[PDB]
Amino acid sequence: DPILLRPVDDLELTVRSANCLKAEAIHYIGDLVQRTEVELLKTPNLGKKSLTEIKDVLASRGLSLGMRLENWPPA
DNA sequence: CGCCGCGTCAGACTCGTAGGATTATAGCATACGTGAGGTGGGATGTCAAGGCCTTTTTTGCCTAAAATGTGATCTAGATCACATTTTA
Repeated sequence: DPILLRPVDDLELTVRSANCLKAEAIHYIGDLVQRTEVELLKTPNLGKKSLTEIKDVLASRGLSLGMRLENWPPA
């Protein structure tokens, strides 16, 4: 999709969550959605609420978590 | 009074078309200011690490306390080929 290929700062993320993302080598939103929730919760600084509001904003702009890709990355 | 001469003053309306100018003019010296150039220097703006507080993420922990396991003893369901037997 045209929205697979965006950096996450178009979502206007937060500093703690941003540190969580850059800390975990998660580059593309296609790389985001291929990651699973429990693969996030165990990670540093990602407990209750990061998952809450990131779930909110992805509920806003029409996508969800944990989805599955194929032919990734086209780069 | 009544010419005559001279002078003043208007001459329809909307569109289109082209580019366009020219002569010759003394010369050098003095001395002064202003434009374009340097130039250190306050001062502002940036970028990378640290101390105040609350919130957040782990994470102790606290005791109610319901749940998860132990296994031998049963139980009330469940079958199948033969013998009719009923109903549309």
